[PDB]
Amino acid sequence: LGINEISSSFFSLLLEILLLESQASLPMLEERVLDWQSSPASSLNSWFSAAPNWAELVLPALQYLAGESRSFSPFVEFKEKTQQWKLLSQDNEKELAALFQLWLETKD
Amino acid sequence: INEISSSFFSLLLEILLLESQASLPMLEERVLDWQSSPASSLNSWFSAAPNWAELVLPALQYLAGESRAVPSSFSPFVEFKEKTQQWKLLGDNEKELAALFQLWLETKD
Ligand code: NA
Repeated sequence: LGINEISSSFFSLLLEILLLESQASLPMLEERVLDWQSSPASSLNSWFSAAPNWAELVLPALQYLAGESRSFSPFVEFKEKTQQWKLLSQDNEKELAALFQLWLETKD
Repeated sequence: INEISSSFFSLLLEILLLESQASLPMLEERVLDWQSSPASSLNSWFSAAPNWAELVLPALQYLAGESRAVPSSFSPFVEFKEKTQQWKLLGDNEKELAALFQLWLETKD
């Protein structure tokens, strides 16, 4: 997320961090999101107001993106042996945006 | 990493930050290639105009202070040097730029 802090959805934001890291732990993704949400410009994201604390939603977003919610195709996987999240965003943003809204409607 | 920016104004200033200096046709070619990317239409403000590259000059002239629809405490974000024909930034303004962008949208026509 170099240019700026603006992404099409929370889901695309996560997958954009993962494309750059290639692999990443949960604690690292959490810290990246926390730093990201503290930046004044991030509230310019149209979906930023959909939750009060985005860092805390990193795990449940990843699990949904992994297909652990309940034919969807997984965007990420977690490997227990390495404790790393991996990609399995570009051109999928429209789908991710739709899936994000669905998750927001269905999660709580 | 994606073609998403908070406003057309922030998109223009981000292209200037990298580049550091740029000509009008350079900026116009960059915006043309941007708007032709699929990802670009994801910008919430993309549809506020049908052709963004054709608005690069008036946008820059707005951000340069060459337009009267600006607040009293308006400090210009860019300048154009005629001797060089290059646009440059003037040395965390995104929220202000978003608001200024809407001001421009509302007042330009
Ligand atoms: Na962006």
